[PDB]
Amino acid sequence: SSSIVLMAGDPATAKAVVVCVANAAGGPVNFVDMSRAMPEQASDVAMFGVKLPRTEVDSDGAMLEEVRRLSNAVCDDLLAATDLPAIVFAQCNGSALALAITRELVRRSADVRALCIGGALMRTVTGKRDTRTDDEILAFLGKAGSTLPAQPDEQAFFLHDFRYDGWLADVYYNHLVDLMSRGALEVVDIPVWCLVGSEDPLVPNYPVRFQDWSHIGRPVQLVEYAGIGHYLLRDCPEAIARAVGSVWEHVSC
Ligand code: NA
Repeated sequence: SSSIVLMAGDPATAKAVVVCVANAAGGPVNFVDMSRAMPEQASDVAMFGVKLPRTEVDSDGAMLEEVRRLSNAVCDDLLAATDLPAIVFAQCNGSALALAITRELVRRSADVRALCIGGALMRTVTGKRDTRTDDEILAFLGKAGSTLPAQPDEQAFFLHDFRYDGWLADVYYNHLVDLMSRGALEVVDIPVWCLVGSEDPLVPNYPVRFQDWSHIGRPVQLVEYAGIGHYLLRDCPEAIARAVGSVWEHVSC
């Protein structure tokens, strides 16, 4: 019934915690390999994965309400589990919920010290809804290098969850763009790391656009993973665990 799951370390002995939001259509399972690397690459950091219930909602307003509910539930469970300094991690579309979680942690005066986002850039314009067909999505994801299920059952579940996560992230970022249009989005004094595979085709012009994360927090740091595409949790999970360890090192004081 908890919104989070302990995947590595032990909060009774750790020096910090990282709470992790999965890529589109993903969940804690997508972090298994990364978690297995944490004791070696990030010894002092315990790791929680966020469960994505994909609560049914009937409007953009209800989706935003759901983002708030889910982020609040994650903060509830995290702070109930640990007082340790916290790093928030997200891959790709999970960035939306990660931002919400980070902002709520800041609102609660929790000891949140960094935001680390893989394979995503800040959105500064109202987005476009996804009207592609299922075959169009699968062709696009295949070209981008995604892993895709072969069983039609798994394909249907994947496409449902992918469409849901894209809707959630579009609604949340559109909300942030609205706030920014009124000067109502406060930058938080939380450093931001943007981790990008140099061959990632979904973050165009990231060497310049990564700095847009400064609408969220500051300072902003870019780290490039040469030879890697968009799927950092699949193709260099040890490197991302190490990235979390490095963040902790940077914010440990
Ligand atoms: Na990935």
